[PDB]
Amino acid sequence: RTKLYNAAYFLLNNNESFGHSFGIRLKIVGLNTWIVGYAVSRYYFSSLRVKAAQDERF
Amino acid sequence: MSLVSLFKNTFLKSRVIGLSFQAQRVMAQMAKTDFENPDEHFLLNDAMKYNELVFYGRLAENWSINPELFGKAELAKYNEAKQTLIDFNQYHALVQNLHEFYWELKTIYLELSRGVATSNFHNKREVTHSIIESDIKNSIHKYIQLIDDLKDYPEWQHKVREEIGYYAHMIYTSVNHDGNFPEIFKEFNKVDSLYYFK
Amino acid sequence: PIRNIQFARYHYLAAVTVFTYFATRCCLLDYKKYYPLASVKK
Amino acid sequence: MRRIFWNFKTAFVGLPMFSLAPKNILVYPIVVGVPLYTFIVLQNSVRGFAYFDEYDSDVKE
Amino acid sequence: MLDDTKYIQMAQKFPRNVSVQLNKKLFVTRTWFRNYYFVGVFGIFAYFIYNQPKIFAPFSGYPTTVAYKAQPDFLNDQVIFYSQQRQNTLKNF
Amino acid sequence: SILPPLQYTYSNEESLELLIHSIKGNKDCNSERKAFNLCRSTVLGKHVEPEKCLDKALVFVNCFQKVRRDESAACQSAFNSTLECGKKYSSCQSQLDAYLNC
Amino acid sequence: ARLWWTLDPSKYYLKQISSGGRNEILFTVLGVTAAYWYFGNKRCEHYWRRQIDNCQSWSRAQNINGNNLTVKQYF
Amino acid sequence: NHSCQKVFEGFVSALYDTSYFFRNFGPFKATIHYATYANYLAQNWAPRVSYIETSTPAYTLAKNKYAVYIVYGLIGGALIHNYMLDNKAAQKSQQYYLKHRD
Amino acid sequence: VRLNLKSNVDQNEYPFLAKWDKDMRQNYEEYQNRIDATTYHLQRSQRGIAVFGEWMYPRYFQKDILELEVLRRKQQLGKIYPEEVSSYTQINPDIANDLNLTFNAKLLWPVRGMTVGAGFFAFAHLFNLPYSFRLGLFVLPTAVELAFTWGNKTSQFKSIEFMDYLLQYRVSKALLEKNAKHFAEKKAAYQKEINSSQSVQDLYNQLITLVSEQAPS
Amino acid sequence: MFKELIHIFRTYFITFRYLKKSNINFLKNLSYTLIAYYLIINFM
Repeated sequence: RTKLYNAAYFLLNNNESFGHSFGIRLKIVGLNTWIVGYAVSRYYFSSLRVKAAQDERF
Repeated sequence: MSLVSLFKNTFLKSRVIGLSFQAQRVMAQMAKTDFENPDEHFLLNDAMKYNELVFYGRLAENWSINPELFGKAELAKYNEAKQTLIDFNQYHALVQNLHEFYWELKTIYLELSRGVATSNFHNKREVTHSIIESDIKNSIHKYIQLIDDLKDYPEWQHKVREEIGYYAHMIYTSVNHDGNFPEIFKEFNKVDSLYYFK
Repeated sequence: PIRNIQFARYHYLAAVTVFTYFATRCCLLDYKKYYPLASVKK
Repeated sequence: MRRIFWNFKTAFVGLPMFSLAPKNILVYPIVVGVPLYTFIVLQNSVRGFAYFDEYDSDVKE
Repeated sequence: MLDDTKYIQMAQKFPRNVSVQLNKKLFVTRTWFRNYYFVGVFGIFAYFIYNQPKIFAPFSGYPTTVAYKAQPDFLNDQVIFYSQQRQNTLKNF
Repeated sequence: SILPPLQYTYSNEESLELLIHSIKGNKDCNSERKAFNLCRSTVLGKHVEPEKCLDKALVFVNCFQKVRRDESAACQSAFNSTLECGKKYSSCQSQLDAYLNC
Repeated sequence: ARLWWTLDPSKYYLKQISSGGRNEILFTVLGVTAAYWYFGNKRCEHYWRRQIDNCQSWSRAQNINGNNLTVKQYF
Repeated sequence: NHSCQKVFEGFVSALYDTSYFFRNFGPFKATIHYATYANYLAQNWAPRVSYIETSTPAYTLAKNKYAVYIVYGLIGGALIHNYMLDNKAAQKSQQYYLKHRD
Repeated sequence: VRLNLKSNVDQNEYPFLAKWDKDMRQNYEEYQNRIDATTYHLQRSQRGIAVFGEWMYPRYFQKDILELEVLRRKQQLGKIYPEEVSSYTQINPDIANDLNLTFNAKLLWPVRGMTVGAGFFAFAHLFNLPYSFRLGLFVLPTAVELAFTWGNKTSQFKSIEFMDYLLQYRVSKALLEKNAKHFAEKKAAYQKEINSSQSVQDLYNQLITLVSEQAPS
Repeated sequence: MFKELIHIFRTYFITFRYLKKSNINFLKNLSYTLIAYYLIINFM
């Protein structure tokens, strides 16, 4: 009992203007994500517990 | 001696007068802005004595002043400023109620659209649940009653029909007219349907 | 007429740079990855 | 149920998107990340990357 | 300027006794949806900002430490440990 | 308030002389230093049995004392020149190397 | 749009008071005065520290129960 | 849903009532209003160094044309005085300890 | 540096010392490698220029100094026995938790976070909500638990203190074993003639203070 | 960058539209306060 529509993109053909706009937006998002991911990886890799012995347990 | 009282009276009077002078434009902008997030364009474009004016109105309606130092005209102006602050606070409360109704309508519309999005692979239900239909019916009845209550103000009624009714039209277009759909859309599909060309 | 527009732009850019430096530690890296791939002195 | 419809290999969402995402997303991290990383790494090695083998590390029983 | 006659008329003349009953379920759903968007992203950012200074600088959160020196008690087969309170400092750089 | 506090206070001249003597010792008595480090590397010689490494420690200490002595006239002159250059510093690599070759 | 990164200050945040410019001279004076008290204590503490061991700085430790802290040989 | 939809609706009503009570309770409401006003004052009237110079220069106060320069000079003087005080304190501590090392 | 794996301990007269030596020789190589990596990183940072080094060092190199100190402490003490940790609980409880969150001795899953997430799933199946929302809620408590667990740097200081206490206790215990045969003769007579469980070190402090207090002088 | 990120969230994430602009303005203020606090703490 609901109205179903099309994706308007899975049926549309790729366009040069759409491709350019998507490339620009993706480049900006990729820059931001690269910076954020570098910071996150620096945080995660440095927040690891030290190496243990062969069979040390607490 | 009465330095504290003098300073309090002077500051309160100055703030009340400043907020009352700059209140008509603020109220007009509040009417201009849509109901959803009615404080829009203030925190973004220009907060021209909106938050300061609300705080000052609340203080004035919740505090007292000493008219002994103020003259007759000063006391009249302070009382007028307090009355203007009270009227602005009432308008703000009415706008908050309208914003709450519009936000409920928008939440209902977003719930309807959420199960129809192409990215909604978590749950895709063709027929709406009875809870959603009953909530929509109650909201339609409330919208009809509120619009009827706005008969005394044609401009306010038109603004309400334009703002709140847009979400109603969006929800109606998102639901097929089968089964109990006419039972749900009996209230809306009398005059307000044709306003959105439906 | 924004007073000290150059000062405002410089402050914003410097704030962005300082936030990036402090939050990511880009200037203070760890060379322990290349430590095994190094020639020891002495 | 969800009878999806999509002209595969001819759409904005598909093989063109897969081919276009890597070349454009990896722009700043590839035009600015590598040079900055190389400069920062080589800044420490003003004389060389050799590590002073402190704590002996050359003495064996 | 502008012609704000309609807005001015609406602002000047407003119904002071107009209200609508609130949908508690819808209001609570909206509040929970706002919180969930607030909770995840906002707390993640707040922890990342707050825990970065505390993790990149452990000497700041630990002002004092204890140092123990043990001596034997062979007859009673015990260890007597003397203690001293020192300041947590960057030892050996 | 994060840097370690100083325990034994030495003047600037004393520190420069000690640094020069330590460079000379590391360039001369490196074998003694390695022997001392190896003898003081195991748990026993480190904490349990300190009397074992006593001979190697004494050898290293005697070597350090002889190095810091700079009894030779050339060594003394080179040390004085290097100390003068270091005090002028409040560069000098050539003077340090000349002192080392002595 | 497609390019929104600008170095100009925010038009909403570039406001000015009715008594003149933004309250900055007083704020800067308060910040500087607070810094003197703040970055006068760390300077005093860092530069006036001495490390001394005299065989009396050690004190017999006690457990959280207050009794003398002693560990059995075989635990 | 089911008979548990009554439980869901009751929980929603209880949450709404709790939110309304916490919001509309006189003391906490006055405190929240004051806090909102203070936050508006802090954020909207932040001590930015750049601001709108809308008035003509003949009416512009010299305090605004010198505010940036005054703030920069104060910051630079504070930094220089802090560095000089740190250096002087280090030297004085070294001298006092050398005197007391005797 | 390259200590041989074979220890020359008797292993028939001082078993505790022999085991300590074996543990120290076992973990010496990996600890030395990690310490060398940390030292090389520190040297490279010191070789840095301006904001990239030699200006914020070692002030900004705080996580590396503590890591190096912890690595050195772990190199000094071969293996930490679980029995000795509980003794350190007499001074500081949760020492085992701090060591586990610091020494990576085992796997640390968000147990309480998993329980909280499953708790939200119970409400998710009572007040019918999307399974994606239920999974998000289950991850959120688990994510909070993981965030609150990892990054505990003060726990590293607590573990350093525990390791120092354990090293001191082991050093004292090893000394007891060496002189056990020599002190065996005195121990029996001392126990026979002195009914006292407290250490003689504090007992001597009592006698000295009593003599300084009430004596004919 | 904050306004652009908010627009991106409101464009792609439909669930991000459930939060009103008043919360977003509180979110932006909270983000600014956190950024200032982090900048101070890194230097303090």
